[PDB]
Amino acid sequence: TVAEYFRDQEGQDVLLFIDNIFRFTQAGSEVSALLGRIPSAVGYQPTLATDMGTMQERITTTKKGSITSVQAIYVPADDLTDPAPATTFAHLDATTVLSRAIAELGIYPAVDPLDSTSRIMDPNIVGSEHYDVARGVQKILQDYKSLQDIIAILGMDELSEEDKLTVSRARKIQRFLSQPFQVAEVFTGHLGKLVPLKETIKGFQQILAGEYDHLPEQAFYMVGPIEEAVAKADKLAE
Amino acid sequence: YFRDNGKHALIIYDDLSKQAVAYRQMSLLLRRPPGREAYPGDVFYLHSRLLERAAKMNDAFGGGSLTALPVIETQAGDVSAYIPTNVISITDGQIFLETELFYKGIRPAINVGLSVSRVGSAAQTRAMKQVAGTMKLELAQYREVAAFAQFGSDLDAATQQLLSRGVRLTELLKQGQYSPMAIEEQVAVIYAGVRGYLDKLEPSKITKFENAFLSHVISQHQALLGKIRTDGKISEESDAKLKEIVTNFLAGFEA
Amino acid sequence: ATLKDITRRLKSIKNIQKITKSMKMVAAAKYARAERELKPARVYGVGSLALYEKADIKTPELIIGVSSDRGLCGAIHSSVAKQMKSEAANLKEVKIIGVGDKIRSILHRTHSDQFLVTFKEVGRRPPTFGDASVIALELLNSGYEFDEGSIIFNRFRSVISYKTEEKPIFSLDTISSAESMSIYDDIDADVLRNYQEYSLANIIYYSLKESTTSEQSARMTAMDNASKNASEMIDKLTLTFNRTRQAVITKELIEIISGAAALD
Amino acid sequence: QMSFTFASPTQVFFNSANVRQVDVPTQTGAFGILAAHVPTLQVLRPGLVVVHAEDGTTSKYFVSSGSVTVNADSSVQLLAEEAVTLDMLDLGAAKANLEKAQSELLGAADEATRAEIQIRIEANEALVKAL
Amino acid sequence: VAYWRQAGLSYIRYSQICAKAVRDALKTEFKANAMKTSGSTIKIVKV
Repeated sequence: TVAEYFRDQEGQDVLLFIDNIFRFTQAGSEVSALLGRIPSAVGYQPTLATDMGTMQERITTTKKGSITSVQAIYVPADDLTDPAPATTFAHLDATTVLSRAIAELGIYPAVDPLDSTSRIMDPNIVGSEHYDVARGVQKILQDYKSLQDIIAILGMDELSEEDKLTVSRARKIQRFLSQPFQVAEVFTGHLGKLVPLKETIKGFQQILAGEYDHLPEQAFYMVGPIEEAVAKADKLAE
Repeated sequence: YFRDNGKHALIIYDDLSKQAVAYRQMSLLLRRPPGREAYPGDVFYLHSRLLERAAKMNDAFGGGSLTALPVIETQAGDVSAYIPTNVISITDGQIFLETELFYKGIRPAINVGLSVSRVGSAAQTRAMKQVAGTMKLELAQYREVAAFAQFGSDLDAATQQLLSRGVRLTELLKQGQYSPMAIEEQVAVIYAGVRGYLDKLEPSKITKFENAFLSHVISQHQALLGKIRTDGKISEESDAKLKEIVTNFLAGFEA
Repeated sequence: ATLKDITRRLKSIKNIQKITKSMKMVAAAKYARAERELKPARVYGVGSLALYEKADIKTPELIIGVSSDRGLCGAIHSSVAKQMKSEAANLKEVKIIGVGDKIRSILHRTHSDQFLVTFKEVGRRPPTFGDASVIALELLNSGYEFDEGSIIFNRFRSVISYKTEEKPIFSLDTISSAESMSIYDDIDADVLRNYQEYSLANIIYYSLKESTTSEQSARMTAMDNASKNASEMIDKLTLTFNRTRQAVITKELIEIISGAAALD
Repeated sequence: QMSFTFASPTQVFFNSANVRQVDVPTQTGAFGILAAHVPTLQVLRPGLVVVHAEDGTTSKYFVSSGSVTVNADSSVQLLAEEAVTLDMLDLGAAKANLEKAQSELLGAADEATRAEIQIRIEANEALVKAL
Repeated sequence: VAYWRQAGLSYIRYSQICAKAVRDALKTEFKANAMKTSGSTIKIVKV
């Protein structure tokens, strides 16, 4: 309701954090019982769907603004088969799985990259530049991942260094996803840097293209803009 | 009441499991629904509010606190278990205890990864944090290899050590039956292991070390222990004081 | 099955998955070691036979299989084994050695007696030259000397394939006395033999390695295999899981939903 | 030239390397097998292997055993059971070992022990020559 | 070879003693490494 104000009234893209829908659904469901309502399979409130639905349907892009809904999602039963998330998926179109591990690699930000996904990535909407580059990347990351598996166990020149190169490119790309931080600048030092899309698409593409590969990788580490990566690249090449 | 009387009280709610049953029963007997998993819904609410009534209060409340250590004694790691799932969404972490260690004689019991302090460190002594930081890690890497080819199969040396280290720390992570500690004792022994001093020992003897070592510092290095309690923390000196004490003492402990 | 069953299964499979996986690297490491060990070695064994070749020979007069005491690694040993005792009828005098013991299977059931030796601790701390000599020396003492031995081992091709080998054991110091060996203008049935001898270790080491390297590398392979299987299953079980769970949940939820209530 | 294969499980030093000469303790004496030498097969004997590499250099070695195999051709393969570079071989030890060796010889049992001792002595000398 | 071949002593026996004698010899850093190639997982059976 508030967000409807900001959307419509304030014409905005309201960001709606709903944290967590799991708790929501659950909250409804808690009542379901008491309400003598028949809940559902898996216990869910019967209304699980409507509950979600109308609500999701109440979120959108009006032609005033958007209520862009970013929903923090505690995962019920850590599956999605738990009907709601599956349903949620119906309403999910950009999906965030954060990689605790990547973060643990000191990478900041450090999502699960391949499961930083969107059904809405397109060579159309987001165009092929994005798409493809990404497809190349996503793939690449994986490819790098693939090689990781080999090398990991077998020490090295277990690769040919084009694989290494891609591995490296990927690393840079990887690192470029790391971005210095503003909010936790108090901790980190540096600042939250913001990356206009073209620099992004371009950015990785370049790294991918190896056009930058003759430079180090921490360059990309803690960078927003591909320039800020390039600049740091140079800088790491002292 | 304590909380509002400043006081930081510790409640151990022992156990909500038992409650749950009763309560569930209560609903049912009241004919009233239970809920999900056949047991009440807002027994979560019951607790949610119950446990929300535990808090760390500001200063106005005399810093008010109730530290709540709620307890559930599990059947079959049923965490999946309704209330546990619930609870899982509620606490500030959960302390997973592991039997295997117990039968092994190992006390603590714990499965650590399962154990969590979401909170982690902020309430932690720097003293400990400083030695412990390092330990958590030493175990962490250790743990993957703690899992790896555990049997009589080699490892690379790095890892032969980590394993040793890990193992040592395990002993260290034992704690006797009805044998509480204090942070310095702990930090001390942690320091001991961290700084590797007892990898040296083959594992059985750790326990002997620790006690002996403890009774030793208890004799002398209350100087230090007291100090460490005081500084709350290790200074480079305290470290240095430790360093010798342990090394030599350790040397004495051994030979 | 009931979730237990699934778990039970799972439990193990996961374990396996680890165990095998564990064994995979463990092996890979061994294997890796062995891999290292091949360089001078390579030469060394290659060397070892490297002359009954130029100056050549053939008998008209010790069979041996040289591989592992290993299985779980695979059926490598069986491979040589096979191809070993399978032969033996033609030969001469019959004196066979299986060094390697999972090789001693296809041979070990026809004799226990026409074995001369076996090596144990095949691989392990990766097997080596000394040993090759060690095992070489006493071996000599025996009554079959080139009733032409064969040495059967898995000569590696790759960490995953080796080809179950034989090579022939020139223990001629005889027909090798005869021929184009004169050309080795002097040489003595000493020094001859005392190279034959010497090459017995060289090779021995080598063969041993060829096999063992193969085996160990095979062990990774086996251990892989297992995990591929695992991996899937593990996945699948996880369904079986949900289901039995849900089946459950639901079913109760039934009972709950007056499947025991209003409608008791 | 002889593609001299100079080896030990330890090492292949010259790996068919186009060497001019290797001086080799064969069992009676030696010979400095020169660049491509006739076939002759000789079983070594400890001495030092001195690999007069074609190059001008000679690299020094100690050899204990194996066979060098002098093919007709250019391939000469010293496959010394033990082939070492002197670097790794301690004169001091050799001597001391020799001290011992000589000591031991006296109680060495039979030609075989004696031999052994001697092998060792000879050896110790045989490093010692160079070493 | 008379100081070993006398009666018996293989070229191996000999050699190995030679080699052994190398093993016996060697400088230090270097000295670890010897036994590595020796009869070690030498465990001879006929089984």
